[PDB]
Amino acid sequence: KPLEVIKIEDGVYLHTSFKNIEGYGLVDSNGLVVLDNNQAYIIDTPWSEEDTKLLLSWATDRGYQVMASISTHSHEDRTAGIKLLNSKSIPTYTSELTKKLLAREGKPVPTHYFKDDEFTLGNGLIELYYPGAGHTEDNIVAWLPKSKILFGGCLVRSHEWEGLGYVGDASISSWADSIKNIVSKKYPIQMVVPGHGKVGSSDILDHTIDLAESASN
Repeated sequence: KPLEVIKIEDGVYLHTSFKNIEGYGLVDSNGLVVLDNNQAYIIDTPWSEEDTKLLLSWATDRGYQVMASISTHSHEDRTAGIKLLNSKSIPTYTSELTKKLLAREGKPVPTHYFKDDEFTLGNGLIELYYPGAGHTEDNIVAWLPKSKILFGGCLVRSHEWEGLGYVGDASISSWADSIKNIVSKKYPIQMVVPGHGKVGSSDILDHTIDLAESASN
């Protein structure tokens, strides 16, 4: 079941890839493509090399030049495409921590990484922030100031979920404070895109804090 790419605001597309788990069924994973004229930036690669190449043809068939990708945590749902993008001399970015985790697990690493808790791509198009551990030790978020989209990735949970889900790599203790760190940025959020499931509003944030503060005890 192939990549889907759908418009969700001007110059912002939601890309969704799928995995068929034999005995369970189909799960999905979300990234974004962000356009600035004919320059494209990918937030999270698709979940396979094959879906990443489709995403690459989606962009190049439209006359876009993919300038970069940024992966929001070290796991394969967000990094499967890094080797392929590296093979094509499109710059790949992660936090320094995400880069070091990939290296430790023997995985291809990005060609670029940022050291602070804050980083920007596309001359202000994408603002990246490390709010603290949550779903994973290294999860970051992306704020899109024009469209007022917050890409929360796996650090936020859609309303389809009455539970935080997998927590093996989680800091359950710290996951609520990391969200409150995002709230303190005081972003004018109109939409929140989760790593899995449906797009919602800023409400997705309080909703995740609750699944979190709940699980704390």
